[PDB]
Amino acid sequence: MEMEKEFEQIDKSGSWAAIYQDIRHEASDFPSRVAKLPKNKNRNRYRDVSPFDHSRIKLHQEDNDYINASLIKMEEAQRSYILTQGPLPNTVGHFWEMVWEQKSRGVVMLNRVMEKGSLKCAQYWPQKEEKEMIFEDTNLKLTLISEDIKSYYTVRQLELENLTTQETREILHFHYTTWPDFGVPESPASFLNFLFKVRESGSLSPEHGPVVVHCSAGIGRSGTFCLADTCLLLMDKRKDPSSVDIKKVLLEMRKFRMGLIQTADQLRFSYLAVIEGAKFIMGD
Ligand SMILES: O=C1N[C@@H](c2c(F)cccc2Cl)Nc2ccccc21
Repeated sequence: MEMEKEFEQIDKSGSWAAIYQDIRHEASDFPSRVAKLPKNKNRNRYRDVSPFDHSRIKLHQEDNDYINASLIKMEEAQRSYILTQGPLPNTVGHFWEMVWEQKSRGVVMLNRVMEKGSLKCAQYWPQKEEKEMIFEDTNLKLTLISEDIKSYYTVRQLELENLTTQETREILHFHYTTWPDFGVPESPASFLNFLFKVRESGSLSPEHGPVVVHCSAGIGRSGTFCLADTCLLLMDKRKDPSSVDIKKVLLEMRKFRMGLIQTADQLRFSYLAVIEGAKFIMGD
């Protein structure tokens, strides 16, 4: 069923809450035993948001290999994403260790450091060229190379140096700065513009490690970003683009990380973004 018609049918009936609860009811449930070990309590921002054991990212160290991060592998679309929480004061070094070890080229940030008057994630990147950051626990150095501030997002070049080997790599940080404190954007135009800027950069492409995506918990806005990208790629690839079922793609992604898409308004926004983005993907 063409999703645009399914959309108007749910909207006229006002059943968004009922569709969303059906997804929550059918979603996968797998064990998260490593996340719940007592040694890991200060590595988790939220007690109710954990990575599944089968899909968690492992840090390459013998001490403690744990980070709140999951590998989402979309077999038919041929895309991989790492979804993670906003780093904590004691996990900023783990975060950049993961970026290094997984060979990522991009970090996608969908939140502000402060929202609703509270801290949603650590200030984990340098704000001035001449004041670099050193992470002594993981032996990494991070330098701001340049910034490009626009109305809806900012792009920057970070130089990450492995202090052990003196190798360096250029990481691109894509920061969406205008998602509202409450609800979802009224139009998906600026969110789709942002997604096409990440794509055009090569960060989502198979010659690199998976893109690292985060918000505060790494499930809501983060969920929206990877669902919209995967749905538009499947509409490009298949003979019948109207076969793409957004609810079935979301349940496949929820086999790899719990809770992706946190509200009925985020589900509706995801439909809107895919419907509007398809009017480029189908030749315009
Ligand atoms: O939009 C982009 N801007 C640049 C950029 C910066 F990130 C920071 C400062 C100046 C510039 Cl010029 N970097 C990019 C890399 C790949 C794709 C897109 C972009």
